[PDB]
Amino acid sequence: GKLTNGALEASNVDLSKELVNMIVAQRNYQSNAQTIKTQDQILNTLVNL
Amino acid sequence: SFSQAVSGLNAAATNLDVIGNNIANSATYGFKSGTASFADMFAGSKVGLGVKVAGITQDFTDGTTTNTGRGLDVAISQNGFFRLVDSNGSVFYSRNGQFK
Amino acid sequence: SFSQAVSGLNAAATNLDVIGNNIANSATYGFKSGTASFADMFAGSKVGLG
Amino acid sequence: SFSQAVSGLNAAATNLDVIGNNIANSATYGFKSGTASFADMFAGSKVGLG
Amino acid sequence: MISSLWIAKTGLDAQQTNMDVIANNLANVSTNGFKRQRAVFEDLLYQTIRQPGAQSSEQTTLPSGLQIGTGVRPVATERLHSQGNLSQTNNSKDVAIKGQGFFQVMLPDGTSAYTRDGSFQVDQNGQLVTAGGFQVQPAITIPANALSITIGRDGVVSVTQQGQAAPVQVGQLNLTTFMNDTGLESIGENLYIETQSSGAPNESTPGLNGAGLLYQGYVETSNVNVAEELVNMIQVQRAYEINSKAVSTTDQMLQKLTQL
Amino acid sequence: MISSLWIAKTGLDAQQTNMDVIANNLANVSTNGFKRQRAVFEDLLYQTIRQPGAQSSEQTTLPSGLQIGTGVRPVATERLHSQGNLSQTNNSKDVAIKGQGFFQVMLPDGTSAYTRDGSFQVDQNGQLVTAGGFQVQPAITIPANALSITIGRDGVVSVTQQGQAAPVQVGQLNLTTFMNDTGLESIGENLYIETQSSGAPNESTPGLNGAGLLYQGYVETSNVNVAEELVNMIQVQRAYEINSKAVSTTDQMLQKLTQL
Amino acid sequence: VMLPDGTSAYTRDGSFQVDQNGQLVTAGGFQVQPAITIPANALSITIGRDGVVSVTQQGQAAPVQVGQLNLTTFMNDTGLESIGENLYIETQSSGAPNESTPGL
Amino acid sequence: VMLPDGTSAYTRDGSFQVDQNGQLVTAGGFQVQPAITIPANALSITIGRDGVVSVTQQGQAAPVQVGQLNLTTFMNDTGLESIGENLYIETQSSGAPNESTPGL
Repeated sequence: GKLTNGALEASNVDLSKELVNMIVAQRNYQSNAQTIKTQDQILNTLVNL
Repeated sequence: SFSQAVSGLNAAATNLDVIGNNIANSATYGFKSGTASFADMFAGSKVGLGVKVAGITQDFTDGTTTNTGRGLDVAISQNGFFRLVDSNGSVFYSRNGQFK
Repeated sequence: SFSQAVSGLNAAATNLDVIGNNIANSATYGFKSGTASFADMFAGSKVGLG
Repeated sequence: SFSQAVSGLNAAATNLDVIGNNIANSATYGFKSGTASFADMFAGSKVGLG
Repeated sequence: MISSLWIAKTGLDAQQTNMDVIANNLANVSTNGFKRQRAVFEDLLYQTIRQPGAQSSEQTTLPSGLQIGTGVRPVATERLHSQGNLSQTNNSKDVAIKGQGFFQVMLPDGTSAYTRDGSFQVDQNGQLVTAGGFQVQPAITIPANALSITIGRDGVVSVTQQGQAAPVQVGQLNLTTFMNDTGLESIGENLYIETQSSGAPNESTPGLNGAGLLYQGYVETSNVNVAEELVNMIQVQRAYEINSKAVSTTDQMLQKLTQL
Repeated sequence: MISSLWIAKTGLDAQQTNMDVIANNLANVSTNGFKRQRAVFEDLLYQTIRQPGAQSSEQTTLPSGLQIGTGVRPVATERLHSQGNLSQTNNSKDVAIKGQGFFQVMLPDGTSAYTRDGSFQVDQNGQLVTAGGFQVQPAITIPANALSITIGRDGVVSVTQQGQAAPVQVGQLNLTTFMNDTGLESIGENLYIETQSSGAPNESTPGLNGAGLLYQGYVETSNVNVAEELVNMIQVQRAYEINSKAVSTTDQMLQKLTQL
Repeated sequence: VMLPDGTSAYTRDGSFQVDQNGQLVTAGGFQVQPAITIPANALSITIGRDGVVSVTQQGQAAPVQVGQLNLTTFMNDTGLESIGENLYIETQSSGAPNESTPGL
Repeated sequence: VMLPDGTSAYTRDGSFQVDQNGQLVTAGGFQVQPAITIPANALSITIGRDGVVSVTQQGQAAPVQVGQLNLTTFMNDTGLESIGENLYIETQSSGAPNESTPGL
């Protein structure tokens, strides 16, 4: 590419894109973490008998 | 069933961690945002082994140039890099344009 | 995994300090403006550390 | 089902940025105004995917 | 040592398999080009104490026989090759396939596999490869000093060189369709290979013979419905608890019988 | 007194060691420069009632023998010398090491220990000592009336006095590495000493022969992640409960045997 | 794995450490048969999908192979005598082991 | 089931292993009479509902037929003389066996 004197680049990061993806990621973690809790109680019921 | 869930739990954490990294490095000059990608894994058939991280890729779309004044700076309009050398003889490639 | 946010918050607050100092010290004859500079870090895996 | 909301936000953001680009490039001699055009998507069954 | 105990054990195993497939589906909800799994069972054999419709006398027949089940058996955990939502990424080296078909990939050992997730990179040699080092079967090679890479609606792919005032075609991405898409056995890293269940694959250009269309800049997400995975998990948990209750009841009655 | 009871006792002991390791890892989640530890087991011997692959007849061989396990033994508890994260402490006398290597230190008796800590202070006599009273082996001293101490990316450390308009070099912070960092045995107050498992220490300036680099004003946090520790606690608790239930079943079986 | 007496055992337990000489030994002090010697001053160690094991060093801007990890299969893996510390020794019921590179 | 001395015996307990030569044998070294041989380095074995059995190779996508697993019936099962090793031997009370394919 062609150089340009007296200039600098931005971060090419869009806060609107990143913030919404953080909402989606958090729910995926909780939904996965729900499975661990469910599996623990499945084993918990079996042990107590 | 912990094996499937724990692997998925780690994958979600890694995805969240990368988002935090992309959101903290904002306003950095020579920075390209990165995203992670996953891929399932089955031992044979009908059996699931969870999910693993399939590498982290960086989007090299050029950012918007800024007229920060000064004389000892330069931004590359298109694809390209600056070649930098360390005192030990290593070679490092950078996109930032802060020179002193 | 608070290392990402706590590093970002310190950098962001420091930028406010630099901007605040520049605007506060306006109309000072022998004053030269300042500006911060950032740089990402990578210790181990490809995931950043702030 | 965050796909539709995410797609809607990105489409809305793109429209705003293009509008910002057109007003920012005012008082420029050799410039032609820009405008973004959208199009819906359908791949499932009678439900808009964004 | 009891038929009831064995039946309850089979039921517990079936519910465990159902829970495992639900957990696996929930795990990789963010995996691109992922088709969820559904497990289907069936009833096991029956012991016939009295034959149904038995000739009970010279002129009368039993309206219904006496049959006792032997439990349940999981038939298979099939994969639902549904259609996933197309996201937006605005990249240049990833294509999403809308419709039916797969991309052909040359595995290192020499055989060929088929994939549904389109996110291509370039190796150091300049040929188009997927995430994992596998190179595409038609061996599309991207030349150096490439200004941009464009992929049309059909399989034709062109690259804009430094000059020449015209893009130049570099190859074509034919995609292969199957007859029994749900019969392809799955290996890791979003790959499929053919078996006797699926017919002989037929390769074709996109948009013909029922094939899909290639959109550049998008990506195919997983078709996992987390909104209903949770309620399925609730039902699975309740069934598992009730089967455990049945096992406990059998143990109690055996104990209070042997206490004589 | 019985084989099942002894096997269950060994299993309980293994799970107790695992729980202790988890608790110790979680306790010092905020200690600077801490490297977590992981416990590794391996099963004990097997009593062979019938030799596997034995010659049962003139030509027939047993496809599989009869073997009974004796339990599980915890083979080791190894440190995981990963790379800890770094933070901004903003102290002139705080250093963090990126990569691999250790800071040498001299014990009061005379031997040498190795550490990963960075909170460097000054003794009453002006010698650079760590938190605890130990002083670095190369014997770096800080003169009085010192304005600022600057430690470069490599091992050179300089100080500035009131005048002279130029820094003066004081010493070099050479750091030592080992062939097998995992074999170092830990001792109290965040120190490591050389053993036979690890090789003879090799000393070098930072940035050469694979050694790390020094960053002034930072501090390295422990390499412990709280997310997976809780799920490990859940799993180890369930395993411990299962082993206890096995002990209970063995005791009940024996009691019903001896009730005669 | 080569036992100290001279014979060879087999294992599936993946937990590799390095002795003071840099050899890649299993957890317990037994070295792998091909004797993969990890050199010192190693910035990083990587193991590919196949048996190739490479090390990224301080310079030379290129990973260098230091060995390979082949694995041996048996005709019938059930009939393997099981000594302690996660080791198996071949018997008559299991045919002579055949070594191979991974993935083939 | 083929006894070592040459005679044939019949059993119902289905729990098979694989010998070092690939012959499908039961727990005890006795090999199945139709001589179902499994070739080496077989990915997996699939036995149909009928008497067909086939293993799968790597990079073939076509299971290979290895044999037919027939089972024999009797006029009167009660008349079989039970011996050790969980096996039955025909007698005069039960008629001669008539081997037939499964499902027919």
